Formats: sequence, C-alpha cells, structure tokens
Amino acid sequence: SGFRKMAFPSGKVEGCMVQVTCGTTTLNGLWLDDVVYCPRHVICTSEDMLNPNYEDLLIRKSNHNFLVQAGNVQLRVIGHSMQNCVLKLKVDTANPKTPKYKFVRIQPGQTFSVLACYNGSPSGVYQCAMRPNFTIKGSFLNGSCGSVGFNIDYDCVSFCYMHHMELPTGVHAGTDLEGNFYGPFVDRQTAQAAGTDTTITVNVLAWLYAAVINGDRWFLNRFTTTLNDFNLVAMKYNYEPLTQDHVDILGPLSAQTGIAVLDMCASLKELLQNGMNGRTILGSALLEDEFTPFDVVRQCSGVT
Amino acid sequence: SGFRKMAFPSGKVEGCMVQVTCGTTTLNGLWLDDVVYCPRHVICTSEDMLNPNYEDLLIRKSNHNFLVQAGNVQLRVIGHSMQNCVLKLKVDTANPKTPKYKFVRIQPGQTFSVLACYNGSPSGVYQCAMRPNFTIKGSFLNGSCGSVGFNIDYDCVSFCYMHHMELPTGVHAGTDLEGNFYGPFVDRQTAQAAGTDTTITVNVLAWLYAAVINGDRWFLNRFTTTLNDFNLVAMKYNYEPLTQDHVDILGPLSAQTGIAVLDMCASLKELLQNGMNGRTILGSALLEDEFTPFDVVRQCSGVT
Ligand SMILES: *CC(=O)N1CCN(S(=O)(=O)c2ccc(Cl)s2)CC1
Ligand SMILES: *CC(=O)N1CCN(S(=O)(=O)c2ccc(Cl)s2)CC1
Repeated sequence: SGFRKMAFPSGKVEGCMVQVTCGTTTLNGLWLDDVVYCPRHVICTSEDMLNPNYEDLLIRKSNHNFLVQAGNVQLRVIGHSMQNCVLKLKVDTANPKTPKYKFVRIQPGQTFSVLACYNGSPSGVYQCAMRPNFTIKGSFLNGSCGSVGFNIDYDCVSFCYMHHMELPTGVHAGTDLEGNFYGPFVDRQTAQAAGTDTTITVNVLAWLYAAVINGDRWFLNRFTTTLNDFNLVAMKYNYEPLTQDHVDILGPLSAQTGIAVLDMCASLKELLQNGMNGRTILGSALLEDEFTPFDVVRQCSGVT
Repeated sequence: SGFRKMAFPSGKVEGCMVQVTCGTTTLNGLWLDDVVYCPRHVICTSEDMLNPNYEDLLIRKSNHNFLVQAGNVQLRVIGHSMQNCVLKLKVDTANPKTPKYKFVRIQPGQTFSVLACYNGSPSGVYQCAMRPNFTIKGSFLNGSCGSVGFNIDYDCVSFCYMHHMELPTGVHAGTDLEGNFYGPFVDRQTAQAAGTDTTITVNVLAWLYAAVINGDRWFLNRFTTTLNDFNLVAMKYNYEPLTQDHVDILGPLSAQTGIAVLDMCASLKELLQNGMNGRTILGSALLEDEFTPFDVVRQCSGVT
C-alpha cells in the first residue's frame, strides 16, 4: 500500500551521461553506441542565443571544438551533424554501458522520468508529464540542458525528452531525441508564451482509482454521469476532454475496483464543483494529473 | 527554476540489490562487500509472523537454506548471523559494484530516497521522510521488504532504511542497516498503532524559501513573530516545535532570499490560520514538509 510519485530507476541512464563543452558553454550529452546527442545551442555564445543561425554558427565548428568527457576520460569526436535542434557527435568509442534503447516521441499527458544532470553528472531523478501545452514542469538550472526524460519497459530505455530551455514563466521546453521540439517552441531567447496548462483528466481518473485501491475512498459518491455531461464540466474547469479511448484505457482499473469509469467521472465532477473542503486524497489537496493509467497499474502491481 | 520532489540517482543502489529466498518467502537483500543484508522475517512462515521467536526459528536454518540470487547468478552463502531485526548473509563473492557506503541512523524530519524492489529487481525510486512518529509514507507491496532508503554525498551512499512492514493504517516501518527499528515498531503481525504524524516545521520553512527562490511569493506578508509565539501556533496545528537549531540550519536560505527566518515563520503562521484560499505554492495546495533545508540548497544550487 501507499502511492508515491515514482521515477524509473535511473542507473541505465546514468551510464549514458557525458559532459559536452563547445567554447565556453558546458552542458550534458547522451552517449548511446558511438553517438553523443546534445542540444545544438551548445555552439551559441549567449549573444548568439538572441537570433542564432545554427547552420551558419555550425560552419565555424570542427570535431575538435566539441569537448566530450565521460567521467574523467575524454572521448574523441570523429564526426558531427545537426538533426533538427540536436547535435549528433560521432565518437570513436561505443558507450560500453549503452542499454537497450529506443527514441520515442510522447503525446501530452504521458509521464516520464528526468535525470537532472550538471557537467555530465547525475544530480537527481524526478517524474514529469508532457503538459497539454507541450511544456514540462521540471527542475532545471543553468548547466542542466541535455538532461533527458525516459521510460523503461523492463530492460529497454525509451528516451522521449532532452532539456533545452526555460520560458520566462519558469516552465520548460525541449525536444525528442530526433531534435524536434515538443510544441511550438524554438531554441532562441525570444518571447515564447505557453498556452493553457489544462489538467490531464484521464490521469486524474487513474489517480482516483489509485486512491480507492490504497483505501482513500471518502470522495466516492452516489452519482454517475455521461462523457458529454462530464466534458461540459471538464471544459469549465480547464480539464482535457475525456474520450472513449481514455475510458477504454481505464478499463483495467475499473475492473479491479468495480467502479465504472463514468461513476468515477461523476466523483471527479463533484470534486471540481465542491472542492476538497480541506480534505486530502493520497496526501494531496489538489487532484494529481501526472500519473498515467499505465503508471497506476505499474505501481499498484509492483512491475520491475 | 522549478522545484520537484527529487530522488538521488539510484544506479549505485541498483547495483547492490539481490533476491533472498528462505523456504517459500522471497524478498530483497542489500549486497555490500561480501555481506547480504535482509529482514530477518524472511525466515518466517506467515503462521510464524503472529508471535515469532526469531532466535528459535533461526536454529532450524542453515547457510544453504538462504537462496541469494544477483541477477540470474546464485551467490554461495558461507555464513549467517542475526543483528537486531536484520540477517547478515556472508557470501563467498564481494559485490563488484559495491559503492563507497556508510550505515547511518537518521532522525525524524530527515529525507531519503527509496529504491522499491521486487525479486531483487528495481521497480522505482521516490523520496520519503522519517516522520516524527518514526513511520514513513512509502509505496511498498508484498515482495518489497528489504528495499532500502539512502542519501548520497557525491560518491558515498549513506544507507538509512530497510523496509520491513506495513501497519494496518497503510504507513510503513523499518530499520536502519544495523537492524534497529525506527520508533517502537516490532517485526510481528500485531496491534501496532502510529502516534501523531506532526508536520516537520523546519522542512516546511525550507520549502517556503524554495518557493520564494522559484518566484512563488504571494504568501509573503508584512509580519514577523518570535519562536515562542510561532511555537504556540505550531502546537495548535500539530507542527513540530521550531528550535534555534532549526533557525540556524535555515540561515543560508535566509541569507540568499533576504527573508529573516522569523519573518518566514510569520508567513507560515498566517498560512496555517488563514489556509491557502484555493491558491498553490510550487504546484501544491498543502504545505510540503519532505524537503530538508539541505535538500532545498542542493536542488536550488544543482549539486551532483
Ligand atoms: C541550457 C544550459 O544548461 N546551458 C549551459 C550553460 N550555458 S551558458 O551559456 O554557459 C550560461 C548562461 C547562463 C548562465 Cl548562469 S551560464 C547556457 C546553456
Ligand atoms: C515483506 C515482504 O515483502 N515479504 C515477502 C513476501 N512474504 S510472503 O510471506 O511470501 C507473503 C505474504 C503476503 C503475500 Cl501476498 S506473499 C512476506 C514478506
């Protein structure tokens, strides 16, 4: 029993983190096989960052200008290329700790673990979600760029995020490992505002199921609703619309608890309209939306 | 910017987790040098657990009855001893992944990371605190016993907790790595109730400093207070008394923010008396108390 915001064990990702320096800029790289992936803004002088032309800046850079350090040992850069907003630094040594891995692009609402790094060195691990506005609410200081987000399926690390920047509002933006930003963001120091950070309804419902499984039941009520009725309430409270696809994904939690998804929708509806009245659910005073249905099943069943 | 509940990177601890089986009971062990540490209740039949005499049960156990598996490889047990509520299984092979380590006994209010394991395999990492009633609020299913809590100082893992049991109230109890329970708990299936789970005041104050550093400032007010005045309010709200020692520990956060500790005490006093009024601080609707002053300085300064 108990339900915690839980990150994947980070060891397989710790073994991939390196330091990348170009000129006076130091940040993190991800070493998989004989390629080091890092944000392309490693080539920018803070002056460059206001209106950088990355193809033009990159012309002034040679392999020997990219300093790649794995622990206290230098790696030899034998090639470099730009793919979207990341650099691929080809090195002469395959990472001997390379795990089984994939590059995936996640959808809003999907959760992942972040291994926050500085100078190629792991500092902490925490759980994030891709927000509906394609930001993440992270913990990233200068030096953390190139830190990565990931999921693990048994022994295969799916890399989904690389950290690139902080918006003036202190929320975070980055890329998949193909260098494509999530959302409309660009690696330039310019006016970039986030859209509405709506609540991930399906994740809230998952977490209410987690609460019932863990003995927190006070918010269960005598009501049901319909997707259309619920969605009117969701819209009013800046919750994501619930689709039949989300109902289908919650089916295993419905089955385990014997609470119909639309009944749990009606519980959530009353919580939105009535508030918590100073009560808590799984130690929270607000409705948690950074657990996916899959996360809840994982944690409630002890998958390794 | 941003402030997340952050665990230590788990890799150094992942390399220490093994499976221990005695009879039909499987749980986790910690392999450091040539010793495997595990909960002594691994020797109990669920029947035994109601009123176990561990010295008497242990007489019926030989080295060859303790099955220790590190990944898919069996370790040879060449000795066993009981220290308080843990078994030490001497094995013929030093763990080649043994990190620098210490065994520490923590005090209430201290935070640590837990690597939740099943069958010797890491499932997740999360951040906990030793509660003032010597429970922890964990996430532990059957099979998770022997999972450990830890802090890291650069390259040295301080092991502070091993998981042993869940109370009927779904909160958790365990031992230091010398096998001494935190608090009054015993490894027996009996009536064990937790005392008052008071709020860790010094940790709340640390987190309010974290909030100011991260731009969440709405709760700062025009007031100050005294330790004695504050403590009257703390007592009423089931907060731990604040001592001068806690004020001293908050000195670096005071200095960075220019907010006197007693002023931040007066802000906290108003939050207790007035509530949050539906507002949030660092994405929380309740006052977070599982960040130590040291955790806040670590995360706000990017230590690795
Ligand atoms: C995004 C990131 O982590 N970066 C590494 C640090 N650099 S920088 O140009 O060296 C600095 C800019 C602000 C400070 Cl403080 S250091 C930016 C990219
Ligand atoms: C505390 C722990 O993780 N343990 C391992 C599992 N055993 S057991 O006796 O095999 C079981 C008791 C309940 C279930 Cl379900 S399995 C208890 C100790």
